[PDB]
Amino acid sequence: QFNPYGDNGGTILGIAGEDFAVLAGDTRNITDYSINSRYEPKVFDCGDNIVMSANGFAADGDALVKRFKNSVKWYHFDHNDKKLSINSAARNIQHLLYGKRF
Amino acid sequence: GTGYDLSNSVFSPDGRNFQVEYAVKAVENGTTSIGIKCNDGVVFAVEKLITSKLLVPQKNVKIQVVDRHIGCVYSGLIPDGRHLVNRGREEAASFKKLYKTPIPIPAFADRLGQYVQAHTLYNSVRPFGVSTIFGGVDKNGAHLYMLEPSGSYWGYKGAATGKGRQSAKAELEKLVDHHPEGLSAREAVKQAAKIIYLAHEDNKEKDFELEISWCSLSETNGLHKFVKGDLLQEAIDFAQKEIN
Amino acid sequence: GYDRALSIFSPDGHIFQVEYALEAVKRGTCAVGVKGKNCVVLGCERRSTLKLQDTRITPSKVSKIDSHVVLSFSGLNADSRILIEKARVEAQSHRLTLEDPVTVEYLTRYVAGVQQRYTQSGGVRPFGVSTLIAGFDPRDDEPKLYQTEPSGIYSSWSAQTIGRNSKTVREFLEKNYDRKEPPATVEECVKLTVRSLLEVVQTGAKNIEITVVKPDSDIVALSSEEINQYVTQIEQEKQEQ
Amino acid sequence: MDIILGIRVQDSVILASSKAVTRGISVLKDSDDKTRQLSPHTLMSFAGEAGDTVQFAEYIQANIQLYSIREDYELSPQAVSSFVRQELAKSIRSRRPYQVNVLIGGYDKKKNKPELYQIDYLGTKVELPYGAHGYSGFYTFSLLDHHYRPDMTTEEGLDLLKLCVQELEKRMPMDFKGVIVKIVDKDGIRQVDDFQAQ
Amino acid sequence: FRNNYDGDTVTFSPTGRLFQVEYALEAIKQGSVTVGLRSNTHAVLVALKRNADELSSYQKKIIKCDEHMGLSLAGLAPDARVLSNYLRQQCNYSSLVFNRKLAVERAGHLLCDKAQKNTQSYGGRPYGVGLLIIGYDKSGAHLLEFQPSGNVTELYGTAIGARSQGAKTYLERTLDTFIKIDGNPDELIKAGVEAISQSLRDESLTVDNLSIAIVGKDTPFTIYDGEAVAKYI
Amino acid sequence: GSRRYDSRTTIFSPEGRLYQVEYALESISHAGTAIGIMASDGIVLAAERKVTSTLLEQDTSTEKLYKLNDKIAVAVAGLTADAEILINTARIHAQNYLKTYNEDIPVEILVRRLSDIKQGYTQHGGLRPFGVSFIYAGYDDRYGYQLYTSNPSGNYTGWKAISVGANTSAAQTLLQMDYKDDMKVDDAIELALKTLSKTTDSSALTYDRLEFATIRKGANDGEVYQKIFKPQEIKDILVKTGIT
Amino acid sequence: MTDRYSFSLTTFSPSGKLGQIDYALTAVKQGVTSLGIKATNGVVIATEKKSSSPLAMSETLSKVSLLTPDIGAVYSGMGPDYRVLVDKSRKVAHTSYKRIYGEYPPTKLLVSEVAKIMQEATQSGGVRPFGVSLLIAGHDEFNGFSLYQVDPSGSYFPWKATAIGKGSVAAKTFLEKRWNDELELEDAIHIALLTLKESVEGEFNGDTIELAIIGDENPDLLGYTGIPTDKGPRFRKLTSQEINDRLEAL
Amino acid sequence: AGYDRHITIFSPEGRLYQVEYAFKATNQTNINSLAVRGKDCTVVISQKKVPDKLLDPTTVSYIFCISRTIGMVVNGPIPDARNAALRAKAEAAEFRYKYGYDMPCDVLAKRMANLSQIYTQRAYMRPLGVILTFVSVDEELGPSIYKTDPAGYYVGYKATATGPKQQEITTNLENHFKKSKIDHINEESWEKVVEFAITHMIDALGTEFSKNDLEVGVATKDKFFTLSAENIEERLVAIAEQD
Amino acid sequence: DRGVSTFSPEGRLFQVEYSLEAIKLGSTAIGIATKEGVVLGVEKRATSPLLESDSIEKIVEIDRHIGCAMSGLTADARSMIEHARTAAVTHNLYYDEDINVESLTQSVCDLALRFGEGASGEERLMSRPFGVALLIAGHDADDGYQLFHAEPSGTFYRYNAKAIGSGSEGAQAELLNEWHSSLTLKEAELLVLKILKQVMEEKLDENNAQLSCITKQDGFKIYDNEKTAELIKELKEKEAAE
Repeated sequence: QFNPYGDNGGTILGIAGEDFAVLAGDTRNITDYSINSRYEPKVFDCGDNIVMSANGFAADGDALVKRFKNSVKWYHFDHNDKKLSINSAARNIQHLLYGKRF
Repeated sequence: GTGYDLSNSVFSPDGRNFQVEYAVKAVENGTTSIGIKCNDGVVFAVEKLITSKLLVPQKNVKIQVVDRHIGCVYSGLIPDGRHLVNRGREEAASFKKLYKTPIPIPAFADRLGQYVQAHTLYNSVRPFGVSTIFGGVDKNGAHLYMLEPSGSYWGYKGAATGKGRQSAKAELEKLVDHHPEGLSAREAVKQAAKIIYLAHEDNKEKDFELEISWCSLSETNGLHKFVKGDLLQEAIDFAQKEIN
Repeated sequence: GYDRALSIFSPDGHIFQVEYALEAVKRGTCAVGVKGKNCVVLGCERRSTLKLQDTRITPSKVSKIDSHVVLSFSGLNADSRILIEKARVEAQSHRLTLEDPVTVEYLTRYVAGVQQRYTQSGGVRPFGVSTLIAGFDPRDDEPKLYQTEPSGIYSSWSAQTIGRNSKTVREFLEKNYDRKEPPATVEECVKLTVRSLLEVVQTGAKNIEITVVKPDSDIVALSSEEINQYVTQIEQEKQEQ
Repeated sequence: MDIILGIRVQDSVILASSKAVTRGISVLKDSDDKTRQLSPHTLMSFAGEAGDTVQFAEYIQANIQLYSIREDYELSPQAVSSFVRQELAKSIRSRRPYQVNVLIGGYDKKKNKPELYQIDYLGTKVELPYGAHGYSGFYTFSLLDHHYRPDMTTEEGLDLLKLCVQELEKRMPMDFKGVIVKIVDKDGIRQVDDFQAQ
Repeated sequence: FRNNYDGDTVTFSPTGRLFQVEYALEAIKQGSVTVGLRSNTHAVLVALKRNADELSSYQKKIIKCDEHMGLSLAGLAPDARVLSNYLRQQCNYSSLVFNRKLAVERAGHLLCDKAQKNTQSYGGRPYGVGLLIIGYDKSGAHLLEFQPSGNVTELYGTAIGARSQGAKTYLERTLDTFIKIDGNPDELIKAGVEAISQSLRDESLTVDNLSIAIVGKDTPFTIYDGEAVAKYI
Repeated sequence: GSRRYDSRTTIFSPEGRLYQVEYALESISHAGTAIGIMASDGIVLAAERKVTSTLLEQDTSTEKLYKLNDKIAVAVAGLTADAEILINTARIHAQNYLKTYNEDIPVEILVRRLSDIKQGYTQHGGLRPFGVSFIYAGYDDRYGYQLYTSNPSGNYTGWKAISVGANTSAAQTLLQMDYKDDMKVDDAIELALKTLSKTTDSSALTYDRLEFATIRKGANDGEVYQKIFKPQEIKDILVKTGIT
Repeated sequence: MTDRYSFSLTTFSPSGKLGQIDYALTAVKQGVTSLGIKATNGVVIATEKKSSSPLAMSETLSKVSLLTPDIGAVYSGMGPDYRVLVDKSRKVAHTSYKRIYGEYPPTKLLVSEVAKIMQEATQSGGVRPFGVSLLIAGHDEFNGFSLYQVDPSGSYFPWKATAIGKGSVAAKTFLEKRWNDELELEDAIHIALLTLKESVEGEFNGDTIELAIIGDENPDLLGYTGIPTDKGPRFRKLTSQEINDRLEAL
Repeated sequence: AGYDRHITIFSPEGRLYQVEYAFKATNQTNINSLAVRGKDCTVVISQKKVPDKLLDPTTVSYIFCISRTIGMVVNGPIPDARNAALRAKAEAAEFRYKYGYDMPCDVLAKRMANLSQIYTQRAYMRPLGVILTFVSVDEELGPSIYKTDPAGYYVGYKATATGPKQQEITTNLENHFKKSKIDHINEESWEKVVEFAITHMIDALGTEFSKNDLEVGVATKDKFFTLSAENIEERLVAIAEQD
Repeated sequence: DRGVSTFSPEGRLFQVEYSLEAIKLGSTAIGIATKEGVVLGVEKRATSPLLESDSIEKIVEIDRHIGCAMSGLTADARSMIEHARTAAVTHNLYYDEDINVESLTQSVCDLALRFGEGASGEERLMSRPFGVALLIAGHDADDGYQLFHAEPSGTFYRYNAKAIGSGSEGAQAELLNEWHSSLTLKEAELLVLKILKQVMEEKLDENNAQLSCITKQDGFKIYDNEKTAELIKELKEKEAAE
């Protein structure tokens, strides 16, 4: 039968400093025992000083990041270019994710 | 009594649909446009009034393509024209999807015909404020058509509509008489540029811009294409020369 | 399918269908409500265009929405049924989800909302009805009396009246009701109510019904005699002068 | 399952319902009242699926109260049970059926007679002298088939139930934490607060 | 006459006119003036913000639709919000689905068609606002004029609103000049402010009264208001 | 558009009255008169057949008295066809109730439901109201014998004696004059006939122009019995009461 | 598009009249006469085949239609309205009755269904009433023979005999004179022909008159044999020849 | 009140003006047509008028091939005529699919007549300003002619004519049949039936025809087709060698 | 008749203009914004001495940081308030923050033109425009204290001070002269009370008039009668002082 999910591997890491923060991730993308790419960015700058990575099933990670970036875009459109604070982005991501709870 | 002209699908005591007739007025009040059927294709030309120097030249294109082998030009309310072409495009895409082959001109004409006639069946809609000239090449030749706001259409040897339709028609009739054998795509392009120029006298007040397009089995391979650069100027001159 | 805008603005800024809805209320039998210190009384008049009715079964004017709240009205009878049913349903729904019966203001705010909605929805005319809603909030002893009208507007009153000749009877109440000392008794409250109705009912022992509402779902309607007795004592207060 | 019992004597219907509410390995509550009053003279007990149970009871209660207010009248026990049966019968063929069994005990003020109705989640209704839902019936039907009498007084009915509860507390595998007993008669519904040792 | 044929947008007059559309166009004329002009590297929008009282604000007239597109409105503000929102979505769709920035010419066609639908059907009403669209795409700087009739035109410059005719003649004159203001934004803006002031009469463009927007070669569509426009008054 | 042809059947007049309801009532006032009289041991329903002919089949006819239940019946005054639409839905509502509670439907619940349906055509939908007025005669174990009346507005009331249709004013005055709380079915039967007899717009009151029905609780049984009199039966009761 | 006519086109006027229904009746009045007579052992319905041109084949146009094997209908007024009504009647007899009880509906109930359809065209949104009056004759086991009239309002009434259309007033008067409760089917057919003659201007023969009856079962018109309980339809249209034979005895 | 003339509701006289005005539109094309039945064929003749010189004569027609067996000639404005033709085709194709056999000429006619009756009763639909004449050689009925109008009326004919000068053609045909005493052209070939048709079209209209003034459609067992200018010229020649 | 969304020959929507006329007949409402908060005051205008004036709610809370005052067909305002409350609460659920005052206002105004009998643009099911205008006041981090005027036309203007209702033309004139960038909350209060007193037919007291304010510190609060009574007394005194 058809399985809508796949596993693209990869590992990501985020550490927060007193006045800085880092989000890292290897650039390897895999499927089973083969390498799809040795360099396929997985950590993105989404604007408003926010970096994000959705790791696991890459198609889902890309759709999410893409949807969030667009979210930031509209946040500006609907709230007089206000900056989206990290805490607000987090809650926003929660709704994006829970929107596909099933 | 009266008031038979206030609602779209109403028959007047003499069997007419006055709203369609008023739609025609909007068409006659529009820019002039024509179509000329040649021995293996069709040519489309239209007058583009230069409202002011501010209009970026060559940018506000009026002739529209449907699928890849059909050209459409119209006179009247431009937005209504676009609306009709969008429908034609959906209509052509649907035909190709089911039958594989791109839609035949006659078949396409009726698709636009039925849609336009449909807008004269209810008072919840307004008739189309444009007469449309369109055509192209298909499995068996070239075909030229003109569709009125009533949904009426026929195949033509030559056709014109808009402010200077009479001048144009007069010119087209001459061509028809002096060329029983058939004009050529190359010739038709020039002849079209001339007629647009002649027919521009009924609006000689405002300056204009010429626009031509054609679809010829030999000159364009059966694909609709716009006339640009050298071939365009060469036609513009041929007109400017016979306008004196 | 039908969605014609029936209630719309006119040049002067009026919505005639709502305005004419009020005219249907003015034409309805009179209804009055006065709140005592420990109760609220609702009185209604009984038309006499045709008399030969079966009082047992003929639908009464005061309606219980829940065991602690009642609703009376003036206007189209058929319309009032619709509002009463929706009120009764909302009352049960509220008990079901909030696990507590509705307050009188809540129930009023709901009826009013339904009325307002029918003033700006397509395909429907406003309710030709005005209501008086009274009762006691759960576990409360402070009396409640509210009034709603076709537009959807509502508010509470120490005493109010609606319907034909409500102008007359309101005058009576405005110069007979003291907020300083509200009818401290069920009796003197019912009396002030009957007096107000007599100003317009023109001798009608069978043309005046009354319902007394006390705290904790204590609601009862007076019989002809009980009422007729009040009328009697009233006509004497006059003659004894 | 939970224990839901009912017995109709001479002038009343008595309902006994276990107090335990257990989930998995834990008895979460031991004072649960598995009953809802539908009208001053009609009581309904219920057992079944975790959430469906109360949602159904309260939904029925809401409807009966609505009818009472609208009609300023109290539906007869037979009328209410037919309404409940239809609801269940609709439910059994719906997307997600109500998995609830009920006992409806009511005192018909017009006939001046107590009535006990047993209805399962399929909408199967029957009127009985005594009834039970769940495994309980397996020990109580024959017990009552032996000790029950038509003309019994309310007091005799309570002693009869006590005999039932004792049998259940002896042979049933689960600890249902006793029962709450309610009497439905011409004067309404009252709860026997003293059954923990009657 | 007219009175019998201007009841709704689904009725043609005996001469082939659509009065409801024409009345909508009238809302534009009653609107505050706004101007647009472009060179080969930039496109600028200059708009006069109108205020109710001296205690009220000067209603914004410029809406950003995407990093490369934006517009100015004249007439019913709400209708501009609707149309610009539709434009924001079309720009968005183009990027998300095709990873392509929407061509200003296409944006114009889309708007034309959206407005056209409210002029042939019963129950609806034409939009009552005019729009000037500027943008930089894969073919340079662009300026479009949108009319509620559904007519959209590409120009080097233009103006709409009350007394717009002044600024328009000025641009039709200054043409050969500003069309060459390439690589110099400040000049294009100044040339715009000069065109707009050609429609003044009431007062003079102040700081919280003037609104400017620009987009170009290496300039994402950005809006300047207040202190930001001071250096142009 | 369509708006042009919409009568707006559900709007208020400046006086707060509903046009269509008022006009429907006016229609009803020209309908054959129907009378209802409630006694201690039963109820009587009588109606005058508006318009008749020698060839009209009276044995197979019924235009005014309909059975809704075994305990409820109605007398009609207005459009027969409209009445039939309502009567049928009333019959269904009665059976739904019976299936739900396993008890016959209380008279008022059924009357209220029907009145509510009518009320709707008054507030939404844009349709004309039903041109009908009903007199309901029924029995239930909560109120015993009951008599109700409903009209186009959806309003309903209870009565001891009532009339609908033509000359109700005259009919009511006569009824309010001879009715007495302790009447008996037979007394009522006679009162009903006398009243119709004095209000008829016809020469005489013959049996072929009447429909009669009674709802009694036959002493020799204990249940309620409805009896829609047959032609002959009416002819009889007509002579007995002294109208021959 | 989309029918936006969701309001009634028939409404009450200040006088209480329902205009559209009144007008529909006026259309019925201009229609060709048609009548129906009930005998003790049958019913006959007839009308004139008013051919609109000698080039037209009057047989390809039936004003008398079979609804069920024991029920027939004829009319006066707008022919097209009748045609669609017949289609709908034939179908409602199946959907609302035969497919449920496995037997055709009794005359009164099918008439009731038709009447309902007509009443709805009197109240539903966006329509006008049907411009016709029908005469439906039929037979069913528990009711025997019957004749009904259905008007544009949806109202219907049982008749011993009657006429509708053009000269209905005169025709009815003539029927009241000749009708009695002992008429045999042939007698009614005869009286029917006499009545129809007064309404016909030109030719009066089996080719200009359309007449059918509801009488005994016609096993010969069943189409098969082998089932005792199935004896055939009671509805039978008379042939041109059968009509002429009776005209000579006029 | 005065709107009982804009939509299809009754007038105080029980008339439907919109239907009457629709009938008026059927003559807007000033063309006449007629149909006759042969021994085993059916012929429809219609004047063909092409005034504009800029028109492609081959695309001007009022005869349509609805199905392999049914032909339809229309009297009325072309747009409504094409609306009617498309519907009839769809209806004929669907019938064959659902019922397994070719839709009969009379059934298609009844179907289109019913559709027309509806525009006559529902207010939002206008009647079509056309009269449709259907022809074929039905497998059960033989040569057939069924015509439908804006009233929803339809009937079968022995022969029929339609248009401004319908009456003249009608009486001409009527006289011929009063004479022949039979209800059809007793000819074995359709060519001769077509000749009879055109001959009487000339007598009745008092006009001569060239090969481009007519339009002919013929129906035979299992097929309906239209003639070419040349097939007609050959017909015109034949009739000329008789007069 | 004529569509509910028809343009006049002057380019105006009949229904919206007529809507504005109804708002003119409404009770007066005044709002004043200061760097110390925004004050909202309204004329109760009871129609009979038997009406319990405190049951007149013309000033309502949208959220802790946003308040609202209405004028015109007040029953029409309920769905607007409900929409606003829901928008404010919803925004906080989606973003873990407060909705900006302008954003809240813009949302309320999006409902405005959603009326008609089938306008080709979405599904505007509402037979007529609202017959009430609103004064929306609040505070947010980015733009501080704000006052907006939302009309049935869908347009909303920001004001330093604004008056709507029967006495608006008069009261607006007053506000023009009295308002200045450095008013204190107290001054604004007395100023609202004063102007209401001038336009009101009735003699202003703590029972036929009501005040309220929104401060960043304590949010939206409706002054109880006792508190306003003192402010009234304090006004009478300062007026009589010269």
